[PDB]
Amino acid sequence: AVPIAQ
Amino acid sequence: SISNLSMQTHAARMRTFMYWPSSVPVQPEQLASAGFYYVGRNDDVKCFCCDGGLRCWESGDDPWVEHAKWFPRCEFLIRMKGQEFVDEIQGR
Ligand SMILES: [Zn+2]
Repeated sequence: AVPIAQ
Repeated sequence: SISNLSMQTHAARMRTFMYWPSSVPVQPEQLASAGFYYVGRNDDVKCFCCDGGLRCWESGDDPWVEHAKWFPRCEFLIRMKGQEFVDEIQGR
C-alpha cells in the first residue's frame, strides 16, 4: 500500500 | 495524543468497513485490528492514533507490516506490536 498524500 | 478518538475501539472501526469494496484484496478485520478505519471511498484507510492513511492495497499486503513500514513511530503500532517488530520491518 502507499500513503495517502497530504 | 490520538488523532481520532471516535475510532479508538475495534468495534467502531469495523463498522466503517461496512462498505469496504469486496474487490479489495485485504480483509476489513485485519485493517481494523491494525488500527485502521475506512474513510469511505475506494480503499483509503486511516489510523485512529497516528492518522497515517494508506491506499492502493495489493494482494498479500499486511496491514501491520504496512503500518510499521510507513508510520514506524505510531504509538498504537508500538503498543500493539512492540518496538522489535517495527525495527525488524524497517530493517528490510
Ligand atoms: Zn498509526
